[PDB]
Amino acid sequence: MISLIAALAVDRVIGMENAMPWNLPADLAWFKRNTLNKPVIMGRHTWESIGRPLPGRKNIILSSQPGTDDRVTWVKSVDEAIAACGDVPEIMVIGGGRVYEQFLPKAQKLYLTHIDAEVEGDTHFPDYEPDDWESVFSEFHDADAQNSHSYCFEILERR
Ligand SMILES: NC(=O)c1ccc[n+]([C@@H]2O[C@H](COP(=O)([O-])OP(=O)(O)OC[C@H]3O[C@@H](n4cnc5c(N)ncnc54)[C@H](OP(=O)(O)O)[C@@H]3O)[C@@H](O)[C@H]2O)c1
Ligand SMILES: Nc1nc(=O)c2nc(CNc3ccc(C(=O)N[C@@H](CCC(=O)O)C(=O)O)cc3)cnc2[nH]1
Ligand SMILES: [Mn+2]
Ligand SMILES: [Mn+2]
Ligand SMILES: [Mn+2]
Repeated sequence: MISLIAALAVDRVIGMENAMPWNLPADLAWFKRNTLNKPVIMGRHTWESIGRPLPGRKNIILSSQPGTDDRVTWVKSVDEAIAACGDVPEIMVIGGGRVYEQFLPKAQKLYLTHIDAEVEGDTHFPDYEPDDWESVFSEFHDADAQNSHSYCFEILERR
């Protein structure tokens, strides 16, 4: 099973200048809980944005050019990325925009955080047909001293 996980601001913005400008510790905690002990697939730009391997996860990087760091696994195509994960129950695709576009048609589950924040971005989550997805979990949270925006955790499963 392939799943995508992402945090979306207003208008499906996911990034600006290869960064995420907001800071929501509760969402990063949700990301860690849902990805720990699973393989994570990311594109090269997202690898450079994170800046280090994510501990406790098999890190697989998509790039057309040779890898430059043997602490992670480098692959050259979508099919190779999936194969490098082996026989696991759930593969997590962690972005960015171009990678999400390629894996969306193959995904059975979306873990989405909807952040009530307006930011001027250059990267968006793919348009996804709402009729194809059933919401099986949603949990709203108001802003607090640690999290400066309200946010909604949602899990969607392909119908
Ligand atoms: N809010 C969120 O949830 C979230 C999550 C992830 C990322 N982001 C943000 O998203 C932005 C990065 O997204 P992005 O769309 O620019 O880039 P990306 O999807 O991270 O990376 C694209 C790169 O991945 C490689 N790639 C992708 N598909 C490939 C394929 N089929 N075969 C081989 N290589 C492939 C290419 O690398 P080469 O050029 O080396 O071939 C391509 O240039 C940043 O702003 C980041 O902060 C946000
Ligand atoms: N829900 C969600 N939120 C995000 O912010 C997110 N970000 C990315 C891409 N960017 C990043 C940037 C940093 C870390 C990171 O350092 N995560 C730590 C959290 C611990 C911490 O730094 O507070 C990790 O161990 O996973 C992960 C992804 C991909 N999927 C996401 N999914
Ligand atoms: Mn091929
Ligand atoms: Mn197999
Ligand atoms: Mn806000």
